[PDB]
Amino acid sequence: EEFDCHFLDEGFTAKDILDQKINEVSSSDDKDAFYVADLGDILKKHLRWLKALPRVTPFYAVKCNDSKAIVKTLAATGTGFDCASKTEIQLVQSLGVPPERIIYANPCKQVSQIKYAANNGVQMMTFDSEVELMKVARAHPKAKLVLRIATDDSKAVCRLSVKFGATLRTSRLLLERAKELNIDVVGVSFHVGSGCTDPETFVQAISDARCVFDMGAEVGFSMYLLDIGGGFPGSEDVKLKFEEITGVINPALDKYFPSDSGVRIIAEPGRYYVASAFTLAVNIIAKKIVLKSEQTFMYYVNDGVYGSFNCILYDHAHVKPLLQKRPKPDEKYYSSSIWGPTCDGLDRIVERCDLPEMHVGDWMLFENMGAYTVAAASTFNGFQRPTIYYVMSGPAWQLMQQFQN
Amino acid sequence: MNNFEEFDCHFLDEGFTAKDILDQKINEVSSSDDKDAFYVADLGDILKKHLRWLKALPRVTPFYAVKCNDSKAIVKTLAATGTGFDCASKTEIQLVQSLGVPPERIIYANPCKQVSQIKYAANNGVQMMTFDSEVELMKVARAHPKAKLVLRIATDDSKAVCRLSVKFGATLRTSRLLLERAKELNIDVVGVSFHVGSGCTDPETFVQAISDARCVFDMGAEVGFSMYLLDIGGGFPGSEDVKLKFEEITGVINPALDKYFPSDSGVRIIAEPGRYYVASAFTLAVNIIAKKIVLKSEQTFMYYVNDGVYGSFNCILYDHAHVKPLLQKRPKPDEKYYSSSIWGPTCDGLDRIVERCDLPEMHVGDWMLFENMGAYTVAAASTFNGFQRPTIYYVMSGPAWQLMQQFQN
Ligand SMILES: Cc1ncc(COP(=O)(O)O)c(CNOCCCN)c1O
Ligand SMILES: Cc1ncc(COP(=O)(O)O)c(CNOCCCN)c1O
Repeated sequence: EEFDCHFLDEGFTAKDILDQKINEVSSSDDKDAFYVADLGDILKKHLRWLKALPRVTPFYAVKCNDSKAIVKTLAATGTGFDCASKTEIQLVQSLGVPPERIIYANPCKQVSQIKYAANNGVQMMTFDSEVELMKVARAHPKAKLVLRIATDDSKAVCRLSVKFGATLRTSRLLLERAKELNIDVVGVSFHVGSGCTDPETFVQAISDARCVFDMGAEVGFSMYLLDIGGGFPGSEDVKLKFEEITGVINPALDKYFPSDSGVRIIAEPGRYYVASAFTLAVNIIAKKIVLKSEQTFMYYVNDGVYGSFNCILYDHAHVKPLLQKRPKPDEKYYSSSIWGPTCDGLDRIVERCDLPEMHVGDWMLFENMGAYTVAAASTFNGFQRPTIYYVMSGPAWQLMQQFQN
Repeated sequence: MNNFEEFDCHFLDEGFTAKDILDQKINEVSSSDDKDAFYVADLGDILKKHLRWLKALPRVTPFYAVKCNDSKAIVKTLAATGTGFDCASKTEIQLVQSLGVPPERIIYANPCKQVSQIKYAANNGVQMMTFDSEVELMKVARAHPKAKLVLRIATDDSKAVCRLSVKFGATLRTSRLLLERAKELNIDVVGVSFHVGSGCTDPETFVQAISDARCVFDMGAEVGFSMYLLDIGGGFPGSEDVKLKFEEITGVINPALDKYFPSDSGVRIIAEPGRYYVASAFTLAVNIIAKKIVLKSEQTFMYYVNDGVYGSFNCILYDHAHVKPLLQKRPKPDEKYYSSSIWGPTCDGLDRIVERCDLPEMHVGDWMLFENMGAYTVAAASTFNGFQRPTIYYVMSGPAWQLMQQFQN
C-alpha cells in the first residue's frame, strides 16, 4: 500500500473519497481506522510556497512524516530534504535524491552517523557546540558546517534549558574555534518553532543571522547559506496564517540578505507541506452512557494517544472531531468524551465536547492529521498503525510532471 | 557479545550478574566506532520473580500482561513456566498462540473490544473476556455468544500512579444491571475482575476491591449465575526501589482472600501482573553522543544520549516514570559533581530525559545505565526521527535454565 496510489476523479475531493469508502464498509464487520492522503494537496502547498517565498529553497523535514510516497512526491517536485539521522538519509537516497539536496540538520549527531553521512557524500551539517566541531574534525573533516543560532520562544514550557541554538557570544567563539581546526563554516541556521505567535520573531532571527554572518566575514569565512528553518502552519485552521508570516519574512530577507550579496536562502518546513494532506477516520468501537437527569457519553475509537494522537502529548496538538454524516440542525447534542483503544486511563483523545448521540460503527473524522502523527506512533497493546490510502488526481499528476520538467 | 535477536539467548556464567555482562559489552566496544544503546535482559530475573510469586500468592494463578513487554523471549520463558496470559488485542493473542499456548491459558482482558477482534477471539477458541458495559454485552451476544464473561468493576485508585478506573470498571449499581442484562441475552458470566491501578500506593485498595467482588458474586447468585473466577488484576511493583514492596501488598491480599473467597468455596483466583515480572529484568545502556558546557563561575553540563522520550523513555510521559542515571564505574568520593541535564537524540526540544541531576564531568563515548527499564518502555517506543530500537541481549544462567525445567515439569 506504501507505493500504491489511487486515481481521484474530476470533481472529487479527499472528503468525497473518505465518504465513499465509509459507505462501502457498512455491511462488513471490519472497520479499522484509516488515512486518506491527498498527494495533490502537497503539490498545492509547493506552488503556494514558490509564490510566497520565491527566494527560499524548501528542504522538507523528513521527521515530520517519513512516508515513502510523500518523499517520492516531494523529490519529484525538486525540493531538498532535511535529514536528522542515518535512516532518513538512507530513505531519501534510496528514492534517488543526490547528496547535494540533503542537509543533515541535527546539531548533536552520533559519531557513527556523521561517518555514515561522510561515506555517502552528505557534506552539509548543522552544529551549535565545540564538542560537535571536534567530532566533525575527526569524522567528516571536509564538511560544510552551518552554525545554528538560538531564537527566543517566549511561549515555550522550558525557557531556561534550550536544547539547541548558540547565542551570539558563543557563536563568535564557535567561529574562531572552527577557524583553528580548519573546518569550513558556510552559513547560519535558526528555528523559530511551530508555536510562533508573532512573525516579528523571524525578523529578529534574520537580523541575528546577519550579525553572525558579519562575524564569519571577520574570521575569514565565506558565508553564503541562510537556513530560516521551519514552523510554518500546515492548515488554514490557525490564527497566524502562512502568508502573514511570509509577508513579514520577505522584506527582512531583502533588507539583511539582498540577492546581490550572493546569499543562498533555504528553509526546513515540515508540517507546512503535509499537515492538511492527511485525514484520519476512526470507528467508534465502544460506548458508555453516564447519567449526571443529563445524559453524557463516553466513546471509544480505534486510534489513540499511543497511536496517531500521540501528537496530543508530543506536539501539543488540539484535535477537533468531525462527524462523517452531517447532523440535522435540530438534533440534540450531549456532553461527550472520546477515548483511545488501549487499557491506559490516560489514553483519552477529547476530554469534553458536544456531539449528537452516536453508535458503535459510526465514524469520526480528524482533519489536518499529517504532521507528527504516524511518524511517532507506537504499537502499544498490539494495535497496528492505520492503513494509509494515497490519492492523486490526473491534473495533480500533470503538475508534478511539469515540475520534473 | 554478538547476537545471531528475538530467539537468541546467551549463557550467563556462574558468579556473573547482568551488571557484569554490561561491563563486558562496554569494555569490548571501547575502541570500536559503533556505540548504539542496548538492553541486557536477564530471563533469570523473570524466573526468580515467578518463584517469588508462587511463594507469596500460592492461591493466585498469574496471567502475564503481555502489553507490559511483548518481547517474544519473555512470553516464551513465561509460557514454559506455565503462567497464563492477559491479552489486550488480536496481535497479542496471535503472539501467545504462536508460541504454543492453548486458549484456556489466555484471558482477553480488554473491556472495550472492537467487534472484529472479538470475532477473532471466538475464531481461535479464546472463551474468556472481560466487560464493563451493556453495549459490550450486545457485541458479545452478536459476535461470541458462547463466551465466558468476567465483569470488571471499578476501584478507588486515587493513590495509584496510573489511574485506570476513570476509563474502566463498573460500579456495584451498574454491575447489578449488567448481570441482569447478561441473563436476558443468555450470556454466561463466570466471575469478576478489577484493577487497583498500575503503581499501587495503598494496599487497602485491594481489600475494598475484594469485598466489592464478593458483593457482585452474590449478585450473580441471585440472578442464577455460578460465579467461580476472581481476577485481582495488576499494580504490583517490579523492583525493590519502591516504598510499597510486593510482600506487604501480598500480606494484605491473602487474609482478604481467605475471608471473602475461602478455598472450599471452589473459587479460582487469578491475577494480571505486568510490571512485576519484567521491570527489573531489563537494564538499558545509552551512550553520551554529545556534550555542552554552560557557564553560570559555576559549570553545568548538558549531555545528549542516543535514546529519548520517543524511544525507551516514553515511560517518562506515559508511565510517569522517574529515571535514575547510573555510572558504569561507581565514582570516587572526592570526584567533583556538577548540575547536569540529559537529553534524547531527537531534534525535539521536549526530548529531555533528566532535567537536573548531579554527575561528574563525563565525555562523549561514556555510557549511562538505567536499571528497572523492563516495564512500559520498549512496548511503547517509536522510531521517530528515524532512530532505531535498541538491541536487546537476552542472558540466562545454567541454574536459571534448570529452574525453568522444573517449572516446565
Ligand atoms: C531543525 C528543524 N527543522 C525543521 C523542523 C520542522 O519544523 P515544522 O515545520 O514541522 O514545525 C524541526 C522540528 N523540530 O521539532 C518539532 C517537534 C514537534 N513535536 C527542526 O528541529
Ligand atoms: C487490565 C490490566 N491488567 C494488567 C495491567 C498491568 O498492570 P501492572 O501489573 O503492569 O501494573 C494493566 C495496565 N494498564 O495500564 C497500564 C498503563 C501504564 N503506563 C491493565 O489495564
